[PDB]
Amino acid sequence: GSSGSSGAKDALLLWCQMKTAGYPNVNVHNFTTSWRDGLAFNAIVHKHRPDLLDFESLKKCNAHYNLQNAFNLAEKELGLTKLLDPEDVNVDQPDEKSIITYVATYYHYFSKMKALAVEGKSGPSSG
Repeated sequence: GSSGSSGAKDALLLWCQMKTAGYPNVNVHNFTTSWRDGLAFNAIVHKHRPDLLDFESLKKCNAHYNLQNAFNLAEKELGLTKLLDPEDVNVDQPDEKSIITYVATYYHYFSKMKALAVEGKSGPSSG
């Protein structure tokens, strides 16, 4: 029982889906059993910076690591605040609300850069 396309966390869900699409293994269908493994996160970055990590080297078995690595790499390179952990998220049915918030940063952040925008931020600076 479902028609058309309804939902609030769609704009984002679609974003990750489009990017992740590049890879077959990587698939963003939901916001719970999609980031539990880790690849998902290791798929968004690699896309922007294939240097940071080597998806090819990564494996679709280990999560605890694939998670911490992604959270770290970004928490260091990009400079995002680790809101979640590679152990907290890794679960049968994690809190989609606790994840959507994190992944939301990847979109906003990257978006800030040279890209389409309307009535947004003037991107401040300091240094």
